[PDB]
Amino acid sequence: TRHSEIIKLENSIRELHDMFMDMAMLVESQGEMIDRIEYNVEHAVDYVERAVSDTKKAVKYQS
Amino acid sequence: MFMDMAMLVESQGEMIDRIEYNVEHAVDYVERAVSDTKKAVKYQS
Amino acid sequence: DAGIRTLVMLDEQGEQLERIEEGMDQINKDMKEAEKNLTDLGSGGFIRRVTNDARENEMDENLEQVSGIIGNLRHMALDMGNEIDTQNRQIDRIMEKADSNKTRIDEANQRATKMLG
Amino acid sequence: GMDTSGKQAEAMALLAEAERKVKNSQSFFSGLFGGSSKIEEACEIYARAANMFKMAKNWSAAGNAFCQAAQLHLQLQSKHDAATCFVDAGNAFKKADPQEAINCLMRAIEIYTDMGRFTIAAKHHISIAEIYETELVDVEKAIAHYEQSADYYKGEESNSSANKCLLKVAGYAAQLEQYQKAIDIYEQVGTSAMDSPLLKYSAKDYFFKAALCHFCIDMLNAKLAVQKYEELFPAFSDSRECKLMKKLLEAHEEQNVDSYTESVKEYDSISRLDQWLTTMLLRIKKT
Amino acid sequence: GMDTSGKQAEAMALLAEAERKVKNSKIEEACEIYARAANMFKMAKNWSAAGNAFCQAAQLHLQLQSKHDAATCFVDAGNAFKKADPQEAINCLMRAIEIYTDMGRFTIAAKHHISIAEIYETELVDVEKAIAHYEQSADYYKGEESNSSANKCLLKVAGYAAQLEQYQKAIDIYEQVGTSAMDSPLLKYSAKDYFFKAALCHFCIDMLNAKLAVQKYEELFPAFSDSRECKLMKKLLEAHEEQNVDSYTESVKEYDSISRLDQWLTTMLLRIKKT
Amino acid sequence: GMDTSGKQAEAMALLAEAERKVKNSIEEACEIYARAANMFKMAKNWSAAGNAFCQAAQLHLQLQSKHDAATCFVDAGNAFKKADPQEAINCLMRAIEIYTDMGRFTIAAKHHISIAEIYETELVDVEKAIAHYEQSADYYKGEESNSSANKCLLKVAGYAAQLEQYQKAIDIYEQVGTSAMDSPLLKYSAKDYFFKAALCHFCIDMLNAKLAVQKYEELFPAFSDSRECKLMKKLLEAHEEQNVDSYTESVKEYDSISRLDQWLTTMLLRIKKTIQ
Repeated sequence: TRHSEIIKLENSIRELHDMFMDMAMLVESQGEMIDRIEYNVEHAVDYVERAVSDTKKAVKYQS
Repeated sequence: MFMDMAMLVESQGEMIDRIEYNVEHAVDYVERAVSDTKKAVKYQS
Repeated sequence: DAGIRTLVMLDEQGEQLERIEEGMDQINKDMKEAEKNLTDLGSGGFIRRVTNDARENEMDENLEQVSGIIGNLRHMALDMGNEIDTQNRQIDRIMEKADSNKTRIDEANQRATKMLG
Repeated sequence: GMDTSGKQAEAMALLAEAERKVKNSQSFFSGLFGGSSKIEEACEIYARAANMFKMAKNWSAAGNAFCQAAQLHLQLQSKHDAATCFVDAGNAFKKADPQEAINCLMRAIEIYTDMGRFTIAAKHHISIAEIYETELVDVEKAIAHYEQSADYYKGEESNSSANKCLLKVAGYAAQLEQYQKAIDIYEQVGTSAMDSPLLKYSAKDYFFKAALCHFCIDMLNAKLAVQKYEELFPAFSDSRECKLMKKLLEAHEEQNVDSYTESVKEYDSISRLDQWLTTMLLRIKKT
Repeated sequence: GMDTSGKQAEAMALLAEAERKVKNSKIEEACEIYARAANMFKMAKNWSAAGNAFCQAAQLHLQLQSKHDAATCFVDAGNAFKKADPQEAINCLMRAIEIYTDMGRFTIAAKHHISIAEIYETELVDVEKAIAHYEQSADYYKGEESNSSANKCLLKVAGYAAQLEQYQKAIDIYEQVGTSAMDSPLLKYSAKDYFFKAALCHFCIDMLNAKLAVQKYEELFPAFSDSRECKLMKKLLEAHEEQNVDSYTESVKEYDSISRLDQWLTTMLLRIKKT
Repeated sequence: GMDTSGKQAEAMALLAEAERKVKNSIEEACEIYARAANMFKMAKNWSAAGNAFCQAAQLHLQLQSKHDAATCFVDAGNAFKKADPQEAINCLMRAIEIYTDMGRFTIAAKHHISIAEIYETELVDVEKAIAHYEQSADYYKGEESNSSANKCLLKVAGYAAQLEQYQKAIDIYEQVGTSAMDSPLLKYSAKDYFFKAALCHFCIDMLNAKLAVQKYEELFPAFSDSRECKLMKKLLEAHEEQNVDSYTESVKEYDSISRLDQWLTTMLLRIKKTIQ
């Protein structure tokens, strides 16, 4: 009985370990990915604002 | 390892919040620009 | 406790991620409509009993409790993992969209400057 | 170091130049009708002054420049940039002068809610409640702001965020010795959270608190509430919380203060207790 | 089934009408209508014909003044052909990768490189061919500082080389990745495993130098001693010192009792033990 | 292979074309420069790609463009990162200056962190790394990003204890631990920081460490139950008797129960050496 219970406990511990490593690596990749999107969207919004401001000033200069 | 996972997840969450704020600003400005364009095109025509 | 906090805050992150995806789709649709309009403008025990004694009991009982808790963790932990996977995909799906959006305005602006002269 | 003196001197010089520019703007407009180019340029100088002052660690000057820019650009009918600068003041004066940040954030909230942008207003309300809580013990204003933010979030259908606001409100209200609101909020959130896959694991905890918050009222209703909760959430029985409550009830049923204290000490030894739980247990022990 | 016939007929009719319209300024409308017809074919689920129409529409879009649309249509055609002639999908995705690289977007190019390598290895038996694409993607990711993707590609190529019996490349990659992970505050827990794998590969060359290699790993990473892998491998080497088959069999059975050994590890163990 | 020679020749041709276009005297020249630098990057000619990027950035900044100029400056900086660390530092300093000018403090803090990283890893310099990390921490704390500021302060305190006086380490560890105790999720780790602080006090004198540990134990009751508290009490008692054997036995037993950071090993070796 000792062998069965002890090996069961060890197997459960190992399973938790492996799956936690997998999930944490996935989280790291996701973190890099979100870091990228932040700058992407910031630059997009800045450029659209700049372009539309140019549009307003040009159209008002012509009218 | 559990304690180690925690703060990574928290940082991801806060950073998501910042992105969400930026997106709301962008969409609001886009809607306002659309309204202005509609006004200009309708009144000039 | 750390496990539970991780789960709840992961759920919140997923909600926020869905919200941003919806907002981005709205932005894309509005941008396309505006551009088109503008173009149209133109288990029995755990320790052997060598001497028995009270000391050998609590030990075993502690182990028992330990085992039970471990069980819970398994299910708990497994569940959490699933969530992350979904988020991964959704996160990817935004970049492309957003990227395309950005590209559009660029060319649009370029066109807005080329028709004039 | 050189940073303090140099940044201060350059910022004062630039701010004086901006003041002269705005002074001459009226004459330019009267004599030539230049439009708003002068005013926009002055606003640019003022925003730059505020940012440099922020770099120079002089938060008061940066906040004053931000407020001036907010006022000037609001005078130009640009309520969006005016609200942006009002929030700039709210976050700059936040540390230099919390009170000014309060009114700045109220102004920004009013401007934003004028357009129906409820999420930003709720975020600002949460920030203001945090400002009230961190420095002042004026709990009532924090509760009001949290309730307003929770109502806004519920009106936006964004669940799991109004929930946290309601939990904060209930926890703070329970401290004021008004238990009905705390009991109702705790039970409502617990019953909502039973059915969620991810949140299920946490649901039990809420019930615990409610029962403890139901304990001060009287013993008998606490017992019957325990029965009601257990029948609805049988897994609750497995948790140590039910065992601890049963032991405490048994000890108190015979005025056995020593057994109650020993059980509390043992439970704390296994897991450290929270200040809120410590206070609630001490209040109960008074009887 | 009625649905397949109905969708096929509808998509055929739409493409025929699109062809008539284009045959009748006109380039943009032709491209759009061909895209609609190819989409309807995709809903009809005739993978070969749908992909052929999609690639023809992509070529016509190339005839039109646009690059991003061209690349998107190329990748869509490659995906459609994914369940068809691998050569056409490979060529279309290679052209899309070239077009993407020309704009400087190396990340999507590396992603497409990985995808084409995956289809090459899974569909065909050529592994060395997939090695080149894997290495190119790894180089692109390393140049862009995406350490995780580069590590994944390096691990895959090292495992393939180890299977191919090029133990030197496998050992170099395994050692480099293991030490890099050990340096990082995170992922350190996994580092041990890499070292262990290297030892096995190094054992293929000889047994005497395996002792020196394990001692070097031990001194470089003391924690590796407490790992069950170190105990198992030292026991296996000591048992192999004497020509007794039972000892290592019992050791591997004991280790396997806890966790099931993977196909690669089991194959490597059989290869070492049989000789 | 064909890649090297072909891309190099095309890059030289494009550079000459852009130089001729500017010789006519403009955005076309910048586009040609960017494309040539990209091809150089594909060619693996890491060096001289940052040169073309810097030239394009200067040409674009000539026409008041600042955002894309900063992006290309950062691009050239990272390109030179491996080929030439010093020019990477310079390009990143320029980008940091411009970004701070527009007030994008998060970008400036990230670039400062990268500068400190490159300074500490490739070159040998701690003071520059400490200054850059402190600047990034100040920027983030001004932006109220608590986690990043805590990380930077912890790194700075660790390095200061490693080489500099212990007062900085004492202050940073005490502050971080005090902030950490109240946090519900982070409370469990608080002990660690406090422990570290105490050890630094020991490097000065035993009595200072004793008073510091008494104050910490009073402030944090849970710290009394920590195995760390028992270990320091035993070590202090052993040191007070000039008995090195007890010191060694306690250290060995604690290491046997749990492995060592190799920082605690250094501090314990320093303390043991001065037992006399």
